[PDB]
Amino acid sequence: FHKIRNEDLIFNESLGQGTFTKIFKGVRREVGDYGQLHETEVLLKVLDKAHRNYSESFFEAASMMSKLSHKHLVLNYGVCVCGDENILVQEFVKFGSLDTYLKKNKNCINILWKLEVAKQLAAAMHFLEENTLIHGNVCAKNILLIREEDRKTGNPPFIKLSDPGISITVLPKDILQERIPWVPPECIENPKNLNLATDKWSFGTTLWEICSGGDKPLSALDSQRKLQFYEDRHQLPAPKAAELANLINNCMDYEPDHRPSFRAIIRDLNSL
Ligand SMILES: CN1C(=O)c2sccc2N(C)c2nc(Nc3ccc(S(N)(=O)=O)cc3)ncc21
Repeated sequence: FHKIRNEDLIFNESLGQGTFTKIFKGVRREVGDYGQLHETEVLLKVLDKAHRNYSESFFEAASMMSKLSHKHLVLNYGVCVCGDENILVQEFVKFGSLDTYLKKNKNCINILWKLEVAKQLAAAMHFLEENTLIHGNVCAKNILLIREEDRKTGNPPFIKLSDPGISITVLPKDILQERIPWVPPECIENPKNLNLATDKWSFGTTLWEICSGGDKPLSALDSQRKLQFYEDRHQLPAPKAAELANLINNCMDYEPDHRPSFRAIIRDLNSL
């Protein structure tokens, strides 16, 4: 990673939290192209000091995204570890996380918008699959909206997939159960069962989020009931706008070997 000086970073408003992390908007003073000074908006992810033991995992996640370059992957500017702090410095995406955006804009997000955003996420996951890189935490909160749909231009929305945060392979089991149904059944059984097929399951759950106006599947169920949901081999209910329901269910296959490749997922999406 590129090491960024603390003096060059300015923390501003809190933009929420991740697992064991606080997220902030920030400003980075930098020498840009042609040597001109800029103040660039950045996103700052701070690992909680009480959870500093996850430092490695915390950075590994983002490191995984940094070794590949792709239009649908969020950019990492680097890290600030000068001091007790563990700071990750990423690009600031203007319109924030997709789950929030889907909630706030639900009244005017239609089927074509959902299909375009699903195609983009599928394309990003296909890039990862082709590179045999496991994301491990595909969810609508980890999708960021770079630009909104502009029907006057014909411009579609454009999304980027963010880093997965601290790996489910090292997280406490109660946090893993709270993350049902994003975390696949096999990973509840064994978190070290982290595979490429994991991302197909989680992509299905994310599609459900995208089609459900930002609702959280199974949120009414506590941890015991989410566990039982997997034990009883249930599927999520079809969204009211059910045009993606079969794809959601084909991705959320309890048999990981039977989950479709992202090429087949993309061919389905195009067929819709
Ligand atoms: C880089 N990045 C992330 O990795 C993740 S992963 C899960 C959440 C994020 N976050 C917080 C982000 N929010 C943003 N920009 C942004 C813009 C507007 C708003 S809002 N809804 O307050 O107006 C929030 C975040 N830009 C980028 C991110």
